[PDB]
Amino acid sequence: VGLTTLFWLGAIGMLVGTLAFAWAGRDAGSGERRYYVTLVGISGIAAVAYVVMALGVGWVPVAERTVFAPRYIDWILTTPLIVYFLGLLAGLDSREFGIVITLNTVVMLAGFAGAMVPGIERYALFGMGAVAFLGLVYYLVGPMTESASQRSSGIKSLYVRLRNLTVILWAIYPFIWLLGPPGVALLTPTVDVALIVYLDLVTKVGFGFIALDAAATL
Ligand SMILES: *C\C=C(C)/C=C/C=C(C)/C=C/C1=C(C)CCCC1(C)C
Ligand SMILES: [Cl-]
Repeated sequence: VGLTTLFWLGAIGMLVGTLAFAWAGRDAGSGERRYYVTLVGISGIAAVAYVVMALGVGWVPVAERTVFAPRYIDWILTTPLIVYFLGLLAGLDSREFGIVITLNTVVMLAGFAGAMVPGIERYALFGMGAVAFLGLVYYLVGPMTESASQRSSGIKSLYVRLRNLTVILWAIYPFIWLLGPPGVALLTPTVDVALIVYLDLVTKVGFGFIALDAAATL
């Protein structure tokens, strides 16, 4: 198994998700459509990013390592969509959406910049993102959860189900970044990539399938 192969698997998984979310969003009421559209964009962007990486593009040499730029472009665009999805589910008002979306962006921009910096100062960027991520988790389990408590029993359950999925799995990315090439480079690129592809598919497509499951029921 090689990087190219892992990237293709990522692209295929994202493509299957995209097609299923677009298809499932065939009917979609005049207000429940925004959810499906977010799911299609999320997995859609990731698919492209992966095909691009698969086609060997965006492999940027930094110091003595490689940085998959497409991966970060993907995250910078898709993570805010996920937050937006949870915000819609939790029923947030513009103000709260703003705070969570900016914290998210700080996390992603910081991780991207840190990866691109060859020197040791890069850990200072990683720290920024990590700190911003804590604030994000705070809003997900506190203020956003409280807000979701105002929605019906089932919507509240879906929100909690997706919230846990997101919080637990997102908390793992930083550890892989730190042990992978960007950090101490303990884990090899292939191992780093294999792990991240699994994580990307679950936090994106699995996340979408759990949502579809809930929708069907209700
Ligand atoms: C494609 C889907 C997802 C959910 C991608 C998520 C990426 C992260 C949660 C990345 C997080 C980072 C953190 C929390 C700390 C600083 C360094 C990272 C950018 C790797
Ligand atoms: Cl990388």
